[PDB]
This record gives sequence, C-alpha cells and structure tokens, in this order.
Amino acid sequence: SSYTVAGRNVLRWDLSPEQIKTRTEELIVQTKQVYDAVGMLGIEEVTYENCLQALADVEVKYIVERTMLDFPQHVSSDKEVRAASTEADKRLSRFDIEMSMRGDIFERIVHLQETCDLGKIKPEARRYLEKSIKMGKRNGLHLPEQVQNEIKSMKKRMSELCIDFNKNLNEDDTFLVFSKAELGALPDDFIDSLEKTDDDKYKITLKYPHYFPVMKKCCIPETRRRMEMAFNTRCKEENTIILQQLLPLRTKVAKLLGYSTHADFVLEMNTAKSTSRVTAFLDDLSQKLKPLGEAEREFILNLKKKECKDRGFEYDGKINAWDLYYYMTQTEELKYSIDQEFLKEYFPIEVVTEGLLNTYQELLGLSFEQMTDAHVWNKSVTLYTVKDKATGEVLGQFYLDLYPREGKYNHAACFGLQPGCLLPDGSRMMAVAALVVNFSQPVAGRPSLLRHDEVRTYFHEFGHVMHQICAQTDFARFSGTNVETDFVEVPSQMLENWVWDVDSLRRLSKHYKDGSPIADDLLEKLVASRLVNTGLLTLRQIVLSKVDQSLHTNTSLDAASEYAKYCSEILGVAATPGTNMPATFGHLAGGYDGQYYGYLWSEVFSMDMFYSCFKKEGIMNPEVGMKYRNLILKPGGSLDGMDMLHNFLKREPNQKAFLMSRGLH
Amino acid sequence: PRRPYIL
Ligand SMILES: [Zn+2]
Repeated sequence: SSYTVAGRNVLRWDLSPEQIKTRTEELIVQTKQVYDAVGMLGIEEVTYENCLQALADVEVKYIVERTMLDFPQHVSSDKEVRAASTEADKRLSRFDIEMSMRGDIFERIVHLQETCDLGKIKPEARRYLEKSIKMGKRNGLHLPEQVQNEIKSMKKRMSELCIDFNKNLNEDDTFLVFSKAELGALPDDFIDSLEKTDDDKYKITLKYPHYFPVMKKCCIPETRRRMEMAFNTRCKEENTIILQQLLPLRTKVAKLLGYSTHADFVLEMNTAKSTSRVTAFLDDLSQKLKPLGEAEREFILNLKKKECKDRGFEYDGKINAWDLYYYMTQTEELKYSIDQEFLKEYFPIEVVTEGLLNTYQELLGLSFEQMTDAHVWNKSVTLYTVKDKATGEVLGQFYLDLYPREGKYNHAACFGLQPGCLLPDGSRMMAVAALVVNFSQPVAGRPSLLRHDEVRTYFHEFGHVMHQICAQTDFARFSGTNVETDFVEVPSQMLENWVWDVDSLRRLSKHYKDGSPIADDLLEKLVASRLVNTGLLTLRQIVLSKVDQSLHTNTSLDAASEYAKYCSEILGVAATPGTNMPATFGHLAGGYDGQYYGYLWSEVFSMDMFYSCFKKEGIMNPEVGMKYRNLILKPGGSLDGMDMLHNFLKREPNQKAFLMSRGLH
Repeated sequence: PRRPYIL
C-alpha cells in the first residue's frame, strides 16, 4: 500500500559471498529470459504490452536485485563480501552492455514508436521510447554490425577499467609515520585518536579524516609536504596505465559513433548541450575570478612570509600545493574570527541530525520516523521512514551511515537503492536511499562534533536523499536522481544554503557541554565567512573541470602535465613535481567523465532558485518548499532539467544570483 | 553513485 511500510523494502543485507555469486547468476538468467522473449517477437507483433511494458517490468526488477549485489562492496565490513560484490558488479556491468547492444530489441522499440498513436500514451512512455532509441543510437545499433561488435568490445573493456580504477583507490591503505613534534599545532583530540607505533610515533593515513586536518592545521611544512606528495601519488603507476587505456578507448568509440571527441559525446546528454558552452562557461567564470585569486594568493604569501619569519623557517617565496589549505584556514581565522575546532563544539551530531530532519520536514512537508530493530548492513546504520506530512503516503525510507570504518566508501555519497516507480501490478514501489559519509567519531568522552563543513556536507547529501525519495515516475530508468549529470547536483547544492542562514544555524547548534547556543556575534561572522577563500576554491574547481574536458577532448595529452598546466595558468599554485592528481581523480571513472563542470553548472541553477524564490519569500516557506518538491524533485528524470527549472522559476534561469552569491556583482 | 566535489 502507498500508506504502509511493511514488506515494501525488499532489500536484504545478510548475503554471504556464495549467495551474492549465486544471485548474480540467477539474475542474469532470468533477466535474459525477458530480453530473449521480446527479441523472439515478430516485428509486426510488438505492442505496448508485450514489448514496452515487458521491458519496463524487467528493468525495475533488475535494478532492485542489482542493488543487493553491487552495493555491499561500498559498506560491508566483511572484505570477502565486498570482493564478491565487486565481482558481481563486473559481471552485471558486462551483462548491462550485452543487453543494451541487442539489435533485435532496438528494431522493435523503433517499430513501436513508428506505429503507435504517440498522442494517446502517457508522456513518460513517449519519453521512454525516444530515450531508449537515443540510447540505442549512442550504442551504434543503427550502424553496421561490424562497428557494433567493435563498440561492444571496447565498452566491456572500459567498464572493467573504470571499476578497477575506483577499486584501486578504495582499497588503498597508504599511511605515514610522524612523531608528536612533527604534528605540531594539531589538537589533542586528533592526536589521541591516532594509532601509535613502537617508536612512540603516530600513524596518519591518506583518508580524508586524516589528510585534511593535517593539511589545514599542521604547522610543520615538511609534514604537510610529505602528506601532499603521498596523497597525490596514490595508485600513481597502476591508475596511470588505466587512464592511458581508458581515455583513448573513449575517443575511439566516440569517433566510431560519429562524434569528434568523447566530451562532445557526453555533453549531448546534459543541459549544457555542447562543449563550446562548457568552455565559454568555465573561461568566463575564470576571468571574473582572476582578481580574487590574485588578492587571495597575495594575502596567503604575505601570511607565509610572516610565519616563516616569526618561526625561523625557510621561505621559498611561493605558495606550494601543501601550503594552500593551511593558509586558507589562517585566512578564515584572521578575517572572520572562525576557529573551526571551537565551532564544532556547537554541532554535536545528534543535535545536527535533529535540526536537519526538522528543517526538511517543515520545508518539504514531510515527516521522518526512525525505525527500531532495523535490518541494516552495519550496527551503526540507522533507518528512517519518510511520509508525506499531509496525506500519510509512505514515500520512502533512507539509511544513515555516518561514521568511518575499514572497507567503507571513504568519501561522501547518496545511493539510490529502490526506485520510486510503478511495479508490474500497477502499485508504486517505495523509494529507498542511503546517505554514506565519514563524519568524525566520538572521541575524548564527547559526542561526535561536526565542523561546519561537515554540516554542509550533511545537508548536501541529504538533498540527494530527498531527491531520491520524493521522485515518483512511471519508469525505473527515470526514477530518483536519474536526471542529467550536470543537473543532479542542483538539489544537493540547493540545500547547502540552509547552513549559511543565521536562524537555521541556531536550530542546528547547541553546545555539547552546557547546552548553550552560539553567540550572535560568532553566528553573524560564520554566515559572513561564506565567501572566504572563494577565489582560489572556485579556481581549483575550474582547474578540475578544465582538466576533465581536456583529457576527453585531446586524448594524446599526458594527464599529469595537463593538470600541471591548468594549475599554474588558472589556480596560480603549481602542481607538485612527481605527483599525478588525475590518477586519483575518481570522478573520471565514476560517471563524471567529461562532465565534472556540472558541479559549477548546477550551482548556477540552485543559486538562482534559492535567491529568486526562497530568500524572497522566506527560506522556511512551506508552499515555496512544496513547489520545489513537486516541480524539481518529484519528476525525477521524467522531465528535462531545463523544463523543471522553467516550471519552477516561470522563466529561463540565469547567472545573476550565482554571480551575486560569489561577490562578482 | 552521486558524490560531491573533489576538494
Ligand atoms: Zn552531490
């Protein structure tokens, strides 16, 4: 029932390695049975029922079962379970290519579109047909048989390369050993949580909860340099070899399909549409940010010269890569009086979660209830049921997986586990999502204390969760966050604005010790500090976007050299000789290839909506929130990103708010 | 698979 929860989450998280292997085989056999049955139909016999509906049905069944098999590699604490899951992901990804390349299916979907009364089928069914045909042409199914076999072979290889690329980074366990003195200015609660060695030194890993604290706060330049050298050489040799195969393969299939570059190929599926629009977008933003980057680099260099003088260190006269985070942190402390380590005392994780959940219950018209004795993949994971506040409709459930552990996905992400689409019997499937982040553990007898940037990440990922749960579509392939890649960051970055509002920040904070609120003075400074270091921070994102475009435009370039080129030309901070940041650039292998610009591209839209609609009417306004839910989140991928923006804004979006939000107007 | 910024 749309108003019950029992039995609607069919996901199981107690699978052994053998069951993951067995279920993978069974899923492939059963799913191929449907595709073979459709392909056996005479072309004159295809109907909506025996072709489109049968395919839509097996698509929702397949993707939910696939979730139980390819998700454990990210969260299970059992290493053999993670391996069986990665192995299953390899098999099912090859199977996905096989089924997508079937010419007998393509011809029947084309015949169906050409012969059915398109005015009399649901708009999303019309979209299903045209998107399926477009995908078929992007797999070469309209081209001769020899080129199809060639594309299929390269797709399978590219899939194994991408999975290996991210697997290498995910399982890397590099660590460095530092004495207490070499960790100067790092706080006791950080140092006491480190693993000790026999020589009374400390182990520091390259994971994010170790790397960035050292880079932000350690006052020993040699310590920062060694950490940066190691962090930006992770998997250097094996992932360089992968890129030297993967990037040319992307160019070759793109050229076989008729596209000039791989970037042209992927841009066609994005709201930006063309690579020349991406180039103009990045280059114009870079020009506007240039004087900001110059002023920030000049202030950082003066800070470094003073600190090297006042402490006796040597002064090389430049900003090295391992100096950037340290002096950006200094800039924030000096110009906005923000001590992140003091501020985190006011964001204990239970207070943040409560405030986060209450904010979006009120704004989006939802109610969240935590489930007791929930079936979860790890003891620390919690489960929540999401109901529509007004009607009681059970929209979905989400898991919160908040703390680090060995073998866990070590960045931040939201995973769609069940689509909120229609089922074979006409009922609606309950959406399921998982928020997977690595927040600080409770230490020193205190609860987990979140820095403001962790609160921001918490809101960012919860925006994705809300997109996955509120989206309701007829077809699984348009469900959840299956929008354009340069549009999927719109709902996540949208919610970030609620952590830069004074009244909202008051509801998110309470001192862990005495329960007191943040002082009004510090609250105002925290909100005003949003633009601190915005020049170099945004210029760095432009570097990454330009590098991603370039590697997928000219496939002959040395990746490390092209990264170094844009660092000095755009960021003004040279890449460390001997590093290879692209070899660690997991976005290149995780669905953001040629599309990393989409983060900045999305932020234009989210800033336009927040400024034009939420700041104007009040950011907790329930009917603006409901319009946001209905017009941006609820359609999922069943509408073009630009159509949903137009539906919400009642106009074309523009850059005015984004520029104002950055200090550029 | 929807992840954030690489810092
Ligand atoms: Zn995101």
